[PDB]
Amino acid sequence: SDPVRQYLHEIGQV
Amino acid sequence: KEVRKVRIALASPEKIRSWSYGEVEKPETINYRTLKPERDGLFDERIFGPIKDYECACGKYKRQRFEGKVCERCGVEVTKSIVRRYRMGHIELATPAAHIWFVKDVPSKIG
Amino acid sequence: FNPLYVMAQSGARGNPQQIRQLCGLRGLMQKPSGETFEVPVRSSFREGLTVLEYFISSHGARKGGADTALRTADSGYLTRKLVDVTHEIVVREADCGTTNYISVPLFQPDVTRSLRLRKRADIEAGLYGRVLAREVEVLGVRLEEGRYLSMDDVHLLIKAAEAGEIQEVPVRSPLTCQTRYGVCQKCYGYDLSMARPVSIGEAVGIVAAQSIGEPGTQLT
Amino acid sequence: PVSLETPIGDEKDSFYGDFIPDEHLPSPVDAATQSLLSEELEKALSKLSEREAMVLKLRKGLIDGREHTLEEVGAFFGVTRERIRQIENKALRKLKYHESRTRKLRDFLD
Amino acid sequence: RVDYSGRSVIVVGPQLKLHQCGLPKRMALELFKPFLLKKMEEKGIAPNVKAARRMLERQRDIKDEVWDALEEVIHGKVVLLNRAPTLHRLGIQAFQPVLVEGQSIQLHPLVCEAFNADFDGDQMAVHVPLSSFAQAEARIQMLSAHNLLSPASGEPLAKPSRDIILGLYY
Amino acid sequence: YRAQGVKLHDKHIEIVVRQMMKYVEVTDPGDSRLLEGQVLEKWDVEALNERLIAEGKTPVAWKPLLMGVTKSALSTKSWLSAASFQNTTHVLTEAAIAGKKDELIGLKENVILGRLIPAGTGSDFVRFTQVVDQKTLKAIEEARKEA
Amino acid sequence: MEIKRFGRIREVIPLPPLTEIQVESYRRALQADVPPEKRENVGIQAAFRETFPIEEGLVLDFLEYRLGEPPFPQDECREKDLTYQAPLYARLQLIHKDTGLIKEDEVFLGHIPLMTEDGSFIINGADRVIVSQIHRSPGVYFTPDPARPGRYIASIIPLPKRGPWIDLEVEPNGVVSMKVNKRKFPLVLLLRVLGYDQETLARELGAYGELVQGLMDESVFAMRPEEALIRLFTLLRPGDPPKRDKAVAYVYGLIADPRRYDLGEAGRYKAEEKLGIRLSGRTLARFEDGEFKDEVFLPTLRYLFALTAGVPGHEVDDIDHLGNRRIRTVGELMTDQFRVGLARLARGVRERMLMGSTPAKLVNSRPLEAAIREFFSRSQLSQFKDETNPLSSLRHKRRISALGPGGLTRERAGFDVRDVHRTHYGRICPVETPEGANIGLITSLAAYARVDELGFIRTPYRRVVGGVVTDEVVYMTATEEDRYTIAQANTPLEGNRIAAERVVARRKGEPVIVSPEEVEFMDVSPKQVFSVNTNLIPFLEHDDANRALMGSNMQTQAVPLIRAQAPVVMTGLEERVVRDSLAALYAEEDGEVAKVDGNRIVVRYEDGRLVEYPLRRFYRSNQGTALDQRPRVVVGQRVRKGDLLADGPASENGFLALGQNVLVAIMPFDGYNFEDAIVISEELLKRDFYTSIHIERYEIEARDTKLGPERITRDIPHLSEAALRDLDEEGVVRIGAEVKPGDILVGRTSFKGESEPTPEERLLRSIFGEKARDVKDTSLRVPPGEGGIVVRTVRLRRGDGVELKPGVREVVRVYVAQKRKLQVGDKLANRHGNKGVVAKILPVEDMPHLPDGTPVDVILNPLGVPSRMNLGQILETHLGLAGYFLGQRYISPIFDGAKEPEIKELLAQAFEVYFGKRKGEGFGVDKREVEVLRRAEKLGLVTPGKTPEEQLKELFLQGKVVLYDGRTGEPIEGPIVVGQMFIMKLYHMVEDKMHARSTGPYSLITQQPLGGKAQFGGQRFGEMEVWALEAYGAAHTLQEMLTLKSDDIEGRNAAYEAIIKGEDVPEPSVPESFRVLVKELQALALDVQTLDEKDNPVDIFEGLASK
Amino acid sequence: AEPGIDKLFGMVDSKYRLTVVVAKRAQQLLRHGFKNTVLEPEERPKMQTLEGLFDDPNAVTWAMKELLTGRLVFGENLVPEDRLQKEMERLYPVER
DNA sequence: TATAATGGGAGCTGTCACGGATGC
DNA sequence: GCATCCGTGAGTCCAGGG
Ligand SMILES: [Mg+2]
Ligand SMILES: [Mg+2]
Ligand SMILES: [Mg+2]
Ligand SMILES: [Zn+2]
Ligand SMILES: [Zn+2]
Repeated sequence: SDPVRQYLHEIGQV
Repeated sequence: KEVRKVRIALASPEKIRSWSYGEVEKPETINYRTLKPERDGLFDERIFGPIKDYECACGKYKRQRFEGKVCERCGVEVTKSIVRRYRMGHIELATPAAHIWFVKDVPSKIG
Repeated sequence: FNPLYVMAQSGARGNPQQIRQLCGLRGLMQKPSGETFEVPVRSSFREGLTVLEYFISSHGARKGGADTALRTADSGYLTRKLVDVTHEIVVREADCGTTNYISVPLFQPDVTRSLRLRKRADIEAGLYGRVLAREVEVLGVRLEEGRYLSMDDVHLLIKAAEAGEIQEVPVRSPLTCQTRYGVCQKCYGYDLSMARPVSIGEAVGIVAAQSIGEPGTQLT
Repeated sequence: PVSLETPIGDEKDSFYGDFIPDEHLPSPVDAATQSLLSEELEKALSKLSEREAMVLKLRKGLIDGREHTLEEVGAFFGVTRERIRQIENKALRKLKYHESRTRKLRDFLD
Repeated sequence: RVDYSGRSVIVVGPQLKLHQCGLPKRMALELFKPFLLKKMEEKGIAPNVKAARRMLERQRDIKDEVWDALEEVIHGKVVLLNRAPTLHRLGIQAFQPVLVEGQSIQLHPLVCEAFNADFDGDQMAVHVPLSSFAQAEARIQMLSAHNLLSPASGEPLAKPSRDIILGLYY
Repeated sequence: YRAQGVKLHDKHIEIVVRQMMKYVEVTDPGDSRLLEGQVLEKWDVEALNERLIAEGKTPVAWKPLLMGVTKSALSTKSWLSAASFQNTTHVLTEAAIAGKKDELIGLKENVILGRLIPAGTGSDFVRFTQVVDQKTLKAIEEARKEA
Repeated sequence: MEIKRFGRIREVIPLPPLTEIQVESYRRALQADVPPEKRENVGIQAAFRETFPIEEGLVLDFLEYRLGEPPFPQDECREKDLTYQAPLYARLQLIHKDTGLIKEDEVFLGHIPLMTEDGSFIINGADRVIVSQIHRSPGVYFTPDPARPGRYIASIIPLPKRGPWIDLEVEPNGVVSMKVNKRKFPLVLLLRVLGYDQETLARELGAYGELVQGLMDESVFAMRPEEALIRLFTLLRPGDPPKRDKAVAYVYGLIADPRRYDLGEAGRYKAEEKLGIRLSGRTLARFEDGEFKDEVFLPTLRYLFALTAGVPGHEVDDIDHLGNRRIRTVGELMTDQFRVGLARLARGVRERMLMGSTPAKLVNSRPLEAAIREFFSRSQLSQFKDETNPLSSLRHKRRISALGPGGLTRERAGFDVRDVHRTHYGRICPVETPEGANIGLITSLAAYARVDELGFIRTPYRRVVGGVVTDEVVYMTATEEDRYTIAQANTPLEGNRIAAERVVARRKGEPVIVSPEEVEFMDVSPKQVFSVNTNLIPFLEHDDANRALMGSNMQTQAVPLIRAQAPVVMTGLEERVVRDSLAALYAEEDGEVAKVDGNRIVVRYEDGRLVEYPLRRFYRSNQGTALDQRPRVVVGQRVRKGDLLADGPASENGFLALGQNVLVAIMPFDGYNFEDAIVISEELLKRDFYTSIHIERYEIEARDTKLGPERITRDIPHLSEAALRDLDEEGVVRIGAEVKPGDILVGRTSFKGESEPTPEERLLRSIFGEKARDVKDTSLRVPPGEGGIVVRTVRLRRGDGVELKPGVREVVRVYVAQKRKLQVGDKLANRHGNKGVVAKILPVEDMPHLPDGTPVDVILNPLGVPSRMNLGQILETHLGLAGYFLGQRYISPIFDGAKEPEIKELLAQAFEVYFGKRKGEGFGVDKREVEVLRRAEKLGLVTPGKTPEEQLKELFLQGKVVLYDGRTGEPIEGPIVVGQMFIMKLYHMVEDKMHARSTGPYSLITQQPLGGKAQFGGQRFGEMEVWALEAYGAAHTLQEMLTLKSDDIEGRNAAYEAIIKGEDVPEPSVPESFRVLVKELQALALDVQTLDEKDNPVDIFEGLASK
Repeated sequence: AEPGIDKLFGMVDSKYRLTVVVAKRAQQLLRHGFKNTVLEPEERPKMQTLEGLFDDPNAVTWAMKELLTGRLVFGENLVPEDRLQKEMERLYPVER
């Protein structure tokens, strides 16, 4: 829904 | 002839490219000093047509005797300026993108 | 020959409730909930209201103003919708050739005790200008198939109904017309503007939508 | 730049763009004035001979859009550049004489 | 939005005939301008179209025989009057304009009910049908005096009311 | 309307109500390409059923439908008319997928194109009429009679 | 002349300061007079205290602020299109926590607009009013669930944009949900986070039966506050990492952070009164000693369960009661935008605190300045001030809107918010509201009403102790009013004792008959029920409310006249309106007049000081009506404090003068007053009645171009000497010139755009041998239908204390005045809602006239009265007839005024004056008078057998007279009502509205005619106009409207040419806007193809778009 | 009302046909400068200027008054359009 | 061009009928 | 299938705009 929430999640993966 | 019907259909990528007179490659509009259109951007006479009737961008051709001539120095067809209302351009996407009408208008036609 | 009386009686201005408020009494008034308040204003406008009578009057005047305001937009919206369903309907030919029709009744059930004659205006709005779909013989008068009912023909049919000779009148109607994309001249009947058969080419759907929408602001 | 779709006022009634006139396309008045001009010039030109009317038209660009040089109009009519200059000048002399006589082109000059 | 069109405050005209309206001179000059330019050339009032146009441009340049020329321009022609909201077709009706001094449109009493117009400040728009065809449609089909019965009910719609009834009753 | 003293002729309401009953729903496709539950125009399913009866085939069983005025306007055949009304993107989406041809039958479609409307003086029933004076007509008749 | 006044109610108190709702609210917000250390934590001070300190290390803290003097006074701000404002400074100090270093400075924050004396603002030259907003008060509410009949919703509501709306509900499964930001979760969880145990919840709630059981969840009580808190942060922020300090921060910012949640003082007080608790601050919970502590939630749940069960003392709330709706005044509205600007400023501060190596360096004021400017220019409560007349301005400052930021959206507002609630009494006028779709959403403060410190509207009542009415008056909210039995102000008093056995009163709005013993309070005056405008309608008690509303509203639109008069029948409020609106100058103290001028008055006061008062003369209002003050004293005159020194606009000797008193006949007249049209006499023009002065402003700029500079000059190419006759040396029209449509006001030349002349132009130049000039005429000309006398020029050129926006070298403004005589199509009205357009101006010899030869002034139709039911205008006329012959005026207060018998006495006296004059001058009764008496006898209006004189007198006491038709000399066949009436000329003048176009400018994209008289626009032929043409079958007329007359480019050109040649118009082609539609669909990836009957494409673009 | 409007409506099967006939006739009179009129000199519609009485310039007024004489013929497919145009140019030459 | 620096802020409130989409 | 819970687009005309 929120593209920066999504991107912060993807980044918290690594 | 005479108009009797009006059809509406999906336009294919190839149909869209056939409409286009040029790809718009730069997000520029007009030059901040000359107030003339920047090359390969959203107002380019090279793509969308001349701003003045029967006159290329640089000035080498300025009469209706040349008609359909594409000037060699600037690249601008010599026709009526009215064509800046009619000539499409296009943006070639690096990756395909969905047309939201076919996504969000429920139920989704793609879905 | 009193001014208020002559204006009301002649139809020039004024109705009996407005006159009554002038010379009789203002009357009962509603609360903001819409329920009527127990005590009425007993003075007329000539005598003059009190502060409290005037304040309580406010609630109903404001409800009616807000009514009027909201209803002019609702009416216009309705008219737009009606124009959009009907705009293509046009008188496209003289006669579609249908044998179908409708029957307009002259009587309606009461207390369900019996049948009684419908009101005159209701019969006129159902029959005036219509084309007879079948021969009718009443009071020794032949009303032939294919005839446009004039207003005198309507009154004749009402008399026949009072004398017992007829209960329903078969009539060509847009409901039963078989013209594609429109209506025919027989099935539509008379151009009420002109008291004569409708001309082929009349934009009869637009006229219907406007006829229905234009009094919308009067519906309370 | 400011947006053409900037709201003017409280409602969504109107936008700044609504008030911007097209200055580019000729008005119906301007188009008709240009047309009456072309027709009056052709009328006044028909009072000259075919050659002086034609020389004026080639030299002013009223034919193919461009004004030819004296050498080109001369080579076209088979005649010296001086000769074509002299027949242009007598064509103008005739136009001016008629125009002073009838005052039929004055109002187009602004 | 549309050319050859105007609006103004409306005022009752009792002396009008049913097929007439009162149209202010200055509005009529602007609404009919090309016709007037032509007709002025057709007389000596200006050599040509463009002289005539410059003449009408300034108000203190406007002569007198121009009003006479205008009167010949509108002869037998009709304008369309419109009062919004246009709820049924009789919100638009055709009228032969009579030129008046003043800046108000003069409206005939018997068409007020159909326009739902009265004179507590209403305004109306006016429009010029241009071609022979539009003008013929307006004079045959849309003339006030050819539209007397309601298309909704068949009953008279142009009909006595208020003072007219009051005097006849009296 | 009667309650308010408004006299309104029934046939206007009947015109509208006829448009509300325009559509039907298929109950059995018969020998047709149609589907069960498909909604289409009563006119069209009747034309198809007579084409199938003339062809000796089984006709399509269908039930009548009632639509409100809004839905009936949106369901109309002409995509220019429906898209000018409401739900523009939905209308245009389905018309584009189907490749719809608007035949310019009604009034809205022709108004949008700036065409002469098929009503009144634009009706095909009257617009081809000719006028000629007695003298000119007689002269044309002499011209004909020579050849 | 003599003023006789009626009525027996003596008002204990005068009206309060009628603009205090503006003035006091803004003074409270700015605290400009208060020494900094004494300020309260309210207004912009409170904004500062919420923003600062700014932490994270570095800290930037607030000490105090200061407001300096305005750089320009008010008139200069109007003249130069400036904002009247004061510089804002703040003293700030930067502390580094570890170093201990402290840097302190006074930083400049921009400017704050100042309120003028009358309560308005000057934003970029134009006067503006911030209109107060009405909204639901913050607090705790309980309302019926519209779905489940026995269940109730609880609603916790903070100040707007100061927290979320929280709802509690009892779910059909019995668990009590909480909804915030549209998230239905079980409340038990939050209760646990607060620190509540099942023991405390059992002992505190079990009384209400099984309800408490839907609250008991063991999986919740089995978790400590930390685990519940993390659980809530997860089900509130899906995907956000459930970090502990992040969950604390979020819930604290949601429920406990005063800088983010605020019930306001009003929401605090009402939540406390409703729930019967005490609040520490203004938030739902606190963070104390590392844990959350409840304030509101458990009391709210307690109440909700008690209401659901049925236990007494628990009731649902009426959300439209004026104890639950409050007023946000200008001070609060502005403070909120100030708080937003300060929040953005603080974000910039924290940003520069990260990136950097001083308070000034850290502070960028721009966001703050942007927010204030945004409030004062583009807000819906920031309104162009209406100053048509001075009452207009006063009324504008007292308006109340339910719209605006944080309010209602029209087209959605239901019937409830628009209703007049019982509690509006004495608070909000019940008649004065708009007639369009905004009806009931914009309102006016009642004359005696006051907005209290919390924002609730209070009205005054007198105390009654054992039947005695005291002079103690008490201002109450509607909640307090509901406690008492309150008597009506017309209750008969003998001295101070209620002299009646039965008393009309109200209990909670309900009318009730009551003994004197039971009376606790009594209204101050009928005046307190109505707005100021409604309080100016005499005989209001005889006017149906619907037309009273119109008379109210139209007083706002009255034009100030050059010979304005106060009404002959007044209500007694006219002087106070002139006073409170600053529509006049008054003496400051006792004194003597030393100098008197058209321009100024010098007064010598008792102190010996010599005070000079400049008079504003022919100034331009926001609406172009004329603001000028005229002296009403003379040299040597002795003045006491408060005496009138000068009349402003619509002021006659200090009385509100909104129109003229004219002699009126009520009768039909030949169709010319049909359907509310009005007939008037040419006499009115002859004596400049209804003449008004209007001033228009025109403006022109000369700027630098890339093509060379625009110049304001007299040397304009191709113009005659006649065209330049009245242009000054520099090319500006001279003061006093008469300018008509077409005439130049400011000459200007612009360099031409680079163009190769068309060959026709080359040839025409050669024929006349004239070099085309290099500049063209771009002058400012008087537009169509305008003109007048030039009365001022202003000339601001760069290089001169003058600096303009970049690239403009000079601005010129020309002021033009017109005297506007009444004309056909102008709108007249009276205070009872009778309104009409002038349809006919008759010469005097055509006017109906009295036997003594006096013609009447205006003829109003009787058909306008019966269905309108506004009989006040008839009584006014009757009393006007009396006043006409007695040379007197009257004050008839509303609901306390002249009654028919007293009017009849006055008409008997006036008759003696009107008729005994004749009987003395040597004349008897006329034959025509005898014919009219014969008819009157048959109408029942006169007693048969009495003499001519006695019957004429009976008619006169009915307010009727014999009247002669000026065209015939024959009498009107019945006697006619004649009298003086107060009639205003409204600001709807046909001079401003008439407009026509043949051709003109077209729009850029659509190529359709522009809209608007100033753009020389065309009329909209909309969807419904099209339907009308379709229904007539007028196919070609319609096709013209859609093509040749709008956006068919070749069609419009060719039709113009054909007409000017006398040919017929050509056949239309495609409108341009359909081409635009096709291209806009092609951009949507749709291929829209015009086919022919063989299904082959047809190109509507004539090849110009195909490669 | 237009003079004779009730008879004009009597002549046609559809009111819109009268408007088509009237408009086409008006265009024909304008095209040929009124030389093709079926009116006799005393039947010509007149307009009162200040100078005196002259021909009414309005071709729709003319066309209606001509229709009312029975001297016009109207209907569909009377003559091919180009033959009609060319014969009217022959009988009544257009101004140049 | 090199000390080291590693997951964001904003919300926001008095409508309504209706077609399609999710839980029972 | 049968209800509920959602999104979404809609709301007379003109005028001027600060
Ligand atoms: Mg009105
Ligand atoms: Mg209003
Ligand atoms: Mg408004
Ligand atoms: Zn080039
Ligand atoms: Zn049929």
